[PDB]
Amino acid sequence: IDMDEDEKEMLSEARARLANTQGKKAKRKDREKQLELTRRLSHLQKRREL
Amino acid sequence: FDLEPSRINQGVPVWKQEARDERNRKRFHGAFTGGFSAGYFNTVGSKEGWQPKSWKSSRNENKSVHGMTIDDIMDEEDRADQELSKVYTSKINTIDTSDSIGEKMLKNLGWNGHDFVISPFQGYYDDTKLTNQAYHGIGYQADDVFQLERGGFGSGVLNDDGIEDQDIYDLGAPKMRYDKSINIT
Amino acid sequence: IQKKLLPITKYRNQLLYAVEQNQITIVLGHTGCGKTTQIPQFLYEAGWASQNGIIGCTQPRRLVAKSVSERVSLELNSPPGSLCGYSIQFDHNVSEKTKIKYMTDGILLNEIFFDPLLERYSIVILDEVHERTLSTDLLLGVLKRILEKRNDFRLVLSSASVDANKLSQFFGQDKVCTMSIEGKLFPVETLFLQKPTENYVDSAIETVININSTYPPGDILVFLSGRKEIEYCIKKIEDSLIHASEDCQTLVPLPLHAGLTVDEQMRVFNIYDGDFRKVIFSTNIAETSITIDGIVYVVDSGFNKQRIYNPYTRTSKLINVPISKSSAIQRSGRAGRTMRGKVFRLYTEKAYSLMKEEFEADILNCDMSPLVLFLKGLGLKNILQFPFFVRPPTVHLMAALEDLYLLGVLDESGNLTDPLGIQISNSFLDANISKALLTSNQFGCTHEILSIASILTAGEVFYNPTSSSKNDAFVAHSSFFANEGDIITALNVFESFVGNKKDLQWCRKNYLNYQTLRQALDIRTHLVRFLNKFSIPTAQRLPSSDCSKILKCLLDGFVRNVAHLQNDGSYKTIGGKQVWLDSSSVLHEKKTPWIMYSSAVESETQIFVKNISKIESFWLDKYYKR
Amino acid sequence: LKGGAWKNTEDEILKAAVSKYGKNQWARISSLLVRKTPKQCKARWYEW
Amino acid sequence: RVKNKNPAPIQISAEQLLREAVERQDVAFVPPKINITDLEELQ
RNA sequence: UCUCUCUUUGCCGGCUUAGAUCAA
Repeated sequence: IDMDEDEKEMLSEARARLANTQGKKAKRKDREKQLELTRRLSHLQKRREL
Repeated sequence: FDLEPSRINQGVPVWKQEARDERNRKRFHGAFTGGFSAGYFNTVGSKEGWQPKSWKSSRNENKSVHGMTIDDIMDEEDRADQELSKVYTSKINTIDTSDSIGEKMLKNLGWNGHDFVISPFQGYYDDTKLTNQAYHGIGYQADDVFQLERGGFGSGVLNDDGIEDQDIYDLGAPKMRYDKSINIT
Repeated sequence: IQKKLLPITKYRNQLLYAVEQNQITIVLGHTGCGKTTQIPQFLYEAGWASQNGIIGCTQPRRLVAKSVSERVSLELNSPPGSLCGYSIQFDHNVSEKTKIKYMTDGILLNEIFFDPLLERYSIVILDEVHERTLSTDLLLGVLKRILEKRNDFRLVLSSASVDANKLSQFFGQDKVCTMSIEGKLFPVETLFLQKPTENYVDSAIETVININSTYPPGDILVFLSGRKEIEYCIKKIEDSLIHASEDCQTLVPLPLHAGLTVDEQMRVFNIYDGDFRKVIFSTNIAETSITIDGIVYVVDSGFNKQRIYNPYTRTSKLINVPISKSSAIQRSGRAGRTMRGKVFRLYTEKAYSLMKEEFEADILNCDMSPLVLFLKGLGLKNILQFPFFVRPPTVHLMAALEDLYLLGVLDESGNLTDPLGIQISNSFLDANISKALLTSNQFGCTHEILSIASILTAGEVFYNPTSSSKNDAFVAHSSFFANEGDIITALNVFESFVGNKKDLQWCRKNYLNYQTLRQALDIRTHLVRFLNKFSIPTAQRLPSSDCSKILKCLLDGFVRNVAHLQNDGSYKTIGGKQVWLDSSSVLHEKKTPWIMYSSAVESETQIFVKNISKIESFWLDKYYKR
Repeated sequence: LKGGAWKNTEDEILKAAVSKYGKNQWARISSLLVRKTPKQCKARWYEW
Repeated sequence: RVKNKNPAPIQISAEQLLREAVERQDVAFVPPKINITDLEELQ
């Protein structure tokens, strides 16, 4: 019923493992796109408030 | 100096520790520390530079031109190992360790032992030269076949050891590995 | 009613007669029979404490002393401390109206130091002397002297071991009566292996499984060498539980050792309802002061860990030793309290035939430097004149005396040097730590050295969890990492601890042991009184951040304990000893060129040092030259 | 350390990892089960 | 008593593992749509 | 002929020594 505590943590690790996908370093390109979107939105907002 | 963020080490002992970082960067610097660059930038000089001080001697102006001292020309590594390399004196520690004045102390104690007196603590100090047990039972007799106990530059700390790295010139184990007699019958 | 049920009530008149007609009486009995709690009541009822007389019973354990004092106070229907009180080292709860006083051995030695004849006590009872503590045997030696001088003073000796003949010879047969109480124990049968075992834990686990599968219900108490085997037994017992059969009880494993937190030591007493069979993996804790009922079957490995100190190297090591015959008998008799029980000792009777009968005393297994300070304070020039029950090793005595001489407490003639020597003799602590405190007056920084001493004597002020909160503990500690070593880290932690209103939630958040800090508070208060006994002010603090002169005082206190880094990662002591830094210390890999430690604990391969603090070479050079 | 008795949770994680990775990446699969080695994972998959 | 070794009424299955793995995904990210209030932001 | 719903519904990164290794 209560599989200790270590088995819970390895199950959680495996759960995060199986649905990772998206490669490994593909998390950089989308992050840069989101940062660029935020920077442009801030720039447009400053233009609009001016 | 804030000792850098110390949380990086956590546990994870030696064989899993990432690499040492001089400036939170995975790199080496110094010729004898594993870096492919030594000095400022493969050079002797420094960032600011270095200039000699003005000189003037007239039997009264050279008095202001003092001598040279140890510290003023060394650097942080040099001072660190200068502190590391200072070992001398000792004397008193060696005299009363490992008795001399203690014999006079025994004179104070009125030893008068003639035949010395021993305590079972000394049988336990003999136990310092007996065993620490090897997870065996009280009555376990154990076995005698199962008990066991030049220089130059190095081959490289990562190049490991093998049959390759032993002394080809061997003259050890003169007689300690050899019996003095053998039963013939 | 519980007073009358104990077997000792029927011997009350006889014990009183023996106490009155004999100057010294040896009482032999089993723990929990009433000797600890009912003898004071019995002799108070007789009238020994009448007319200003006091009944002083020595309990060498602080927790045992306090618990027995509270139990006696409550059993007599008197307010605590009014008639019966307790006084343990650096913690006094007594009163002028108190008649039954429970006292520690060290404080009583101090009272002997101030009062050589103990005029306020007519009778003193020595209890739990079977553990043969250093303070206990030194007190026994002085007590032979006071009974020699005082004919009115009476002694009652209570012991759980058969040593009465040796005490009779030491004390003189004409003045001691050897009496033995007749308790009751259900007959316990021993079972022995025909052949010596190779793996005693595997033999124990085999017997534990056979007991579970073939014997009636009953908790099994095991005896194991040390704390390293506990987790191995947990793991094997868990695997056996996974593969347990329906005909076998649900067998719960329970650790029991000295290093556990108190709540873990309380987990064993928990009652497991249903078909649950307890097994107590105890190293040596379940030998004294431990009373789990329902213990039926005990399997004894015959090995116990202990501590031996090396004077030549000033180290201490935890070694495995075969148990003594007395320990085996005690372990066998531990089972059988409530119903009949069986013991399974994992060896042969031929192995039993060779072990030495009783474990050697702690006066023969501890550091005698406090003992030599005590005797020299009483005024004994020649150590051989004192009536030792067992002669201590001469080489240990000369080693301790030479250590004391190089410390400066003794002159070339072996007498106390200056006010320093006598003041050190008056100190409860060791001479090494006391030297810094006594010399701090010359430098006006007594406060921080006092805090350092209180932290050192109280113990470890940090708590290290075994779960993931260890990282949280590191972060909790991350605010107070001092570049100069662990000692100044402890000073900073202590300063902010008193600067945080003694908040217990703060101690939980920072994973800090509040009990140790309180004990350090009591230590510093009593040492403040100790210095004020010499009219030394204790308001001296260093207003500057320069801890250098505090380090001068420490180097005066830890002259021998210096070391410098070697290329191999180890450190070379000034005495040419290879030591290794403990992982706990902050300066584990900082590669500090010169280091200073306090305590050394030695393992089978590496000698580890504790309480690491960095130093500078020129301080040491200037200190050694003068 | 390494090994044990192959609890059901380990076996099901093994099945899922084989589904996601294939039958030729036993090192990557064994990274999930910290108590087992790639040889052990391969032996269990091909034997049970 | 944390010692109820009774086999669980429900056993962890692989398909459960993958289903509760994929539940970790959310909807596609919703960015605040850019507003074009004059010809400049249009061109 | 509208509206909604269901169902039917054919359907729209490569190579090499598996690139090479892996104990808290």
